[PDB]
Amino acid sequence: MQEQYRPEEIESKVQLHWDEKRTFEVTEDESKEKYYCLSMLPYPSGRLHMGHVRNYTIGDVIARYQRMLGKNVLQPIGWDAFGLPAEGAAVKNNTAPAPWTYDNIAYMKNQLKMLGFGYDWSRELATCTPEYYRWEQKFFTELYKKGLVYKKTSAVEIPQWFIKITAYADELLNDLDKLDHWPDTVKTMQRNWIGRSEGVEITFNVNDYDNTLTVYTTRPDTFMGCTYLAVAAGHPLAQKAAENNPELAAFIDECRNTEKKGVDTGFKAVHPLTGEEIPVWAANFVLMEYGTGAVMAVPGHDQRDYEFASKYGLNIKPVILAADGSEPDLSQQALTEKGVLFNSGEFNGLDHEAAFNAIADKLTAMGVGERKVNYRLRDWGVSRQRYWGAPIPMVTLEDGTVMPTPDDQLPVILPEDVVMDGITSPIKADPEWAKTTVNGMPALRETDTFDTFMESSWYYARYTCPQYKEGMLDSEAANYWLPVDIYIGGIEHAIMHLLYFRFFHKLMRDAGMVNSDEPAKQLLCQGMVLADAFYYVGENGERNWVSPVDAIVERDEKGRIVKAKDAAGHELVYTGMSKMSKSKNNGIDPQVMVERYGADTVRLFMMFASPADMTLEWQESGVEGANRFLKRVWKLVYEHTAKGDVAALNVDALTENQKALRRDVHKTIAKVTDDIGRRQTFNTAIAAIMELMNKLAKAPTDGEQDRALMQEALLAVVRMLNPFTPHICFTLWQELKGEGDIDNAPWPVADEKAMVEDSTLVVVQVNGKVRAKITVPVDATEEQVRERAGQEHLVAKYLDGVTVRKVIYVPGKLLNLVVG
RNA sequence: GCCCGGAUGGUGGAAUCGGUAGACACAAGGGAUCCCUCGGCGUUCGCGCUGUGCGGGUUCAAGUCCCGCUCCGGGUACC
Ligand SMILES: [Mg+2]
Ligand SMILES: [Mg+2]
Repeated sequence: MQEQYRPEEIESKVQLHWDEKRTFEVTEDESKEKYYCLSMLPYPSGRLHMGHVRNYTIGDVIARYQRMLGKNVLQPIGWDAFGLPAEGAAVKNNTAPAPWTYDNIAYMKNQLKMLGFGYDWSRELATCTPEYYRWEQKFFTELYKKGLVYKKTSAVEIPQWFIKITAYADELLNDLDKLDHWPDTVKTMQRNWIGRSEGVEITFNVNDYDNTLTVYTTRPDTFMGCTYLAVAAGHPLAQKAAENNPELAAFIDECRNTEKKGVDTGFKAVHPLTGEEIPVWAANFVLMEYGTGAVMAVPGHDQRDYEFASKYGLNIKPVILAADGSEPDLSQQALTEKGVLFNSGEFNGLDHEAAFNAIADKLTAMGVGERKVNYRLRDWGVSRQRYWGAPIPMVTLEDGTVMPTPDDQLPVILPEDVVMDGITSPIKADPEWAKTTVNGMPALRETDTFDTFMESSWYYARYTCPQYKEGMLDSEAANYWLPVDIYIGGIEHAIMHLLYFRFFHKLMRDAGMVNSDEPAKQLLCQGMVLADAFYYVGENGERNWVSPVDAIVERDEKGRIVKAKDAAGHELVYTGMSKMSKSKNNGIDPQVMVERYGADTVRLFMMFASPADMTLEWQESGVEGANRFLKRVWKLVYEHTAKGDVAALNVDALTENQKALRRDVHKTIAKVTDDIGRRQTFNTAIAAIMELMNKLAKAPTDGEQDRALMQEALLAVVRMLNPFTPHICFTLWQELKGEGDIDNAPWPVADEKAMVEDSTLVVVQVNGKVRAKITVPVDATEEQVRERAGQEHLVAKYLDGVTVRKVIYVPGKLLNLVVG
């Protein structure tokens, strides 16, 4: 062995072994239990950030641990490669988006390798390649024929392609119930986003108006509180009035260049229950796109109605009682909560549910109302007027009929050799590209490209069979691996990507491509990486943000930054730990850290400093501790193997000291296993390993037996540490002369017999307060425990002239003397 | 507003089952890369008092469980 740990001498050698042996490449093997461990695929922006490194370290820890458990593990990697940032960059550089992207892919890929992430590289995908995106093109045309795709003019205002996600709203909603291993926060977020609403539509007569007006409400129980109606600016009635109302016309237009504003239509509606005439306004807070584009305003009870009403001097009216039985104070604001009705005629004293239903029945029966479900979820807009994305496989024939691009004209290849006049898509500015021909007779092909959410909605499934032509998926491959066992990414994608891929999975199931309802069993959302942030105020009053690496802090009595400076000698203020930014200038580059300390150090810190799902505060000094630890592990292994082979261990003959140490070894194995496998508290896992290593370094290494126990302990630690720091462990495994490559060594299992105790610790309380800890035989009787607790001066002096009233005893744990 | 966390040393945090609080690490500081000290106050060095945001409550026993309070963090809404 070499005396120095030198990651530079070890990491690339091990990495190259992994490529040469294709260690992490896997097939669909039915004799083994599968495990699919998936991290969210990176966008090739140019270089990895600390988010990626934390995300992929977590995945890799799991993937490696699961392999050592004897499972067949898929850990795939890929590139979500279309998108906007390349178009602006092709521009700011000489280049085109494709070559820029491929350059970025190559560079980041080399970074992922230097971190020793054990991916199956034979499954690598880059989504901007025809070999990938042809398949979403083919699937689009299929979805079209299914009745799930349509074209529509709509606001953002332009013609767009939509996929009908609303057709699966109730499945997307109900199936949240099957996802116990998704975090609540994410689930709630998809509920809210779907926004399933049970309500009542209520139609009014209007006075000098030859139609009726319908509103949608979720609170029909408050109907008697309705003092006016609000209609969206795009409402037919508001546009009607606006012909003879110059001021209204102004408003139907000020609602584009975008807190309450409105204009009176002049129209009076007739409330159906009261006969009372009420005013219709156009209001800026009424969505034309949801419900009916109009509301019954109840300002006593909805906050937006309240603010609109008191700003335009409209009647506010209380109709729901206070929580406590009393009439409510509406002087400040709307009273929001459901409660008992008053001020509502025949409906007085009814509570929310009984009232909802009484007032709906009555209105249904007068023929001016009906129950109604609405959804906040709108259909998914998939077209972009952008160049860098998959072309949309649709065609307009010269006669005017739209249809899918024919199967023999697929894939519709987007061309990569282009010049950017960076403001028109090269496939738009040249009028030849659009030109094509179907069945003879000329045709114009679509020029919009896919929303980039389109590639990231199905990649996880394509990883199962990435080289399969003949189909989007190989169903036997896909069904072997799916569903994903753990999916690891940020919580920010909750109602975008996390929703699209569930929807797409069900799309693929319904085309007979997969046989399961949901794509992923567990979602783990890893916290943010934060760094320290500093700034000085310049002569001009402007805040200049200084990188904490450039910061020079000065502690105090006890640690505590009391004053800091940069090299220019500016006075810095410390704002704490915060999200990493360009604004705040506090980004840490993982490449610098990987090259400073080695990857194992960087990984070990990332996994140690904080639980997967809590924020992680980057510290250089914590990183350096992780580095020093690896050196202490290296040293111990070196001093040990320097002495050569060991005799076989003899378990029956060990000292009480030797037995205690061996028991710490196997208890650690048990705790580390539980913490990684079941709890997923990787930081406490690592802490147990360190705790154990501190004890090992202090143990004797001279006798045949001491040395054999060390051999065992080291072989166990090196495996336990391997999912976090594979390069150093792979190496030390060899040095210790373990069987084969560490990547296929079995996860250590704790030996039940080694964990048995001969003695135990019993805490003695006197009236509930500790006064001693005693070591008694493991099987001492209660009487023996009381007698020995008594012999302890530390106890016996809280038993002087005072008498034991009763005693509480938990076998082998606690004796509580109640006194006295 | 709403949902969701959290509060324990100088800092980051542990404590799963109510029963040895503060593991592990950093920051120290100090001593000839490591062994050590390290919650606060006092010490005769064995401990003693005190202590997990503030009020209660249950319990022989609360960081842990229940009821208020006060604070902090991060998401999010004219649906
Ligand atoms: Mg934890
Ligand atoms: Mg406990």
